[PDB]
Amino acid sequence: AFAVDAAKAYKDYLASGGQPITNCVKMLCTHTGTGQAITVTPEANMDQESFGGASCCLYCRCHIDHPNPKGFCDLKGKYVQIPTTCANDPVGFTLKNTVCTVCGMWKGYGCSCDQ
Amino acid sequence: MSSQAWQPGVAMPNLYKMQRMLLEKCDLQNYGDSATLPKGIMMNVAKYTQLCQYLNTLTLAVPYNMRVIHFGAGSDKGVAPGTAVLRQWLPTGTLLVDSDLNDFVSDADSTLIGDCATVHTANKWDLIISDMYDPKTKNVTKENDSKEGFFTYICGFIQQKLALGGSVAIKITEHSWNADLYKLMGHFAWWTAFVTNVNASSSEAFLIGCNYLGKPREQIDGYVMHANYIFWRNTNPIQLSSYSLFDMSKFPLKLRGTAVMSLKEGQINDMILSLLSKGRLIIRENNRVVISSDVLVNN
Ligand SMILES: C[S@@+](CC[C@H](N)C(=O)[O-])C[C@H]1O[C@@H](n2cnc3c(N)ncnc32)[C@H](O)[C@@H]1O
Ligand SMILES: [Cl-]
Ligand SMILES: [Zn+2]
Ligand SMILES: [Zn+2]
Repeated sequence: AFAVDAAKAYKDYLASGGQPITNCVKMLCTHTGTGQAITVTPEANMDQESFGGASCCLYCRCHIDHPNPKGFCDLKGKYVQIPTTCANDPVGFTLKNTVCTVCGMWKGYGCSCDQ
Repeated sequence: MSSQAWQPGVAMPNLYKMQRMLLEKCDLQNYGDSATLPKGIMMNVAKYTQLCQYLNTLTLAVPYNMRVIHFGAGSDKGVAPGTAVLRQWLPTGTLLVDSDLNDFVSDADSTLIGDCATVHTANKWDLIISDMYDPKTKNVTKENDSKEGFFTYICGFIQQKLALGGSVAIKITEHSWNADLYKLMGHFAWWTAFVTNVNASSSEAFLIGCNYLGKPREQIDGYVMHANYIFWRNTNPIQLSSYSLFDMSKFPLKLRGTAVMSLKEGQINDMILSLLSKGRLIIRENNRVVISSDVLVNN
């Protein structure tokens, strides 16, 4: 019944003034991309930065199991688009936010489906 | 300032390859200087980007279901920046395997942890990238002889597991080099030593062999050729530049759809060796990609 919860631990560590996880691999790109959250190639727009997916996954970086059956990772092998305003903590951003299943944009950072 | 500052890097000119220099110490003029990177970009992301930008100018064979293996892909940060650039550069669906002595997280399709000599593959590969480097190799107090170690593995891996028509890019420095690797460059249709503009203050270069032929097209003395490389670096200061990092519109490797054929040794003829030399043919099996790492069991 016991299970380590690193997602809540990282959120509490950030709230107590902890320095965000560093060395996320930022990519060089044109910044004229679609702006979708998780893509097969860097797709950042003018308001985003593109990062290597595995370097932005809390469970990858902490060497712990992913919280789902099959242990599948959404980010490994792909590229995650992070708004430039939040590029200082890519691990925290991908943890706290969700991708829209319709358009593929970050909910609250590009998705305009319910407008 | 100079015209090559707008290029991704500088390749060793042909006239320097034809000399018979003796090995000297490498004394770079712009040594100690550093290039100004774009904000937040790691040195290894910039270095790999300029390497791939230069490989875009060559005649690389790019088949469907391409197979690429990347040695020395881990860093002291626990991540793999070079693998991330390779996966961005290579076509979608390319099978990418990377490896390193130390554990790391990467975007590769599969990762092997351990000494490269423990890595075995059943299949052949279309492209081999190596960033392997031992920092203990830089010892200016002792003579600079040809190094073994992972270079011995790389030479054997190329001759056994590189498909005909495939290419390689192997990182070397002044002290991290191997004579047989230079000699193996003569088994490709074309070869060079490429220095990234972003790391031009270092004796580092990438030995690039383009379109593997499986036979010596030219006899290269490895000891003399490394001396020729150092002589070029000693007399040709390269201005540090990150200009090429700001234009990525033409970065992705072009989908060429190079034909893959499975041929016996006797079937190779001059017409097919011509197709290999032009980057229009890959010769290897198209079976499944299977890899493994040997594990030593002890108490
Ligand atoms: C200069 S680092 C490469 C860093 C990485 N390519 C990047 O993008 O940041 C060289 C790497 O080669 C690895 N290496 C050195 N000797 C090795 C060996 N004999 N077998 C496997 N890996 C080795 C080291 O672990 C080291 O991480
Ligand atoms: Cl020679
Ligand atoms: Zn993960
Ligand atoms: Zn949406």
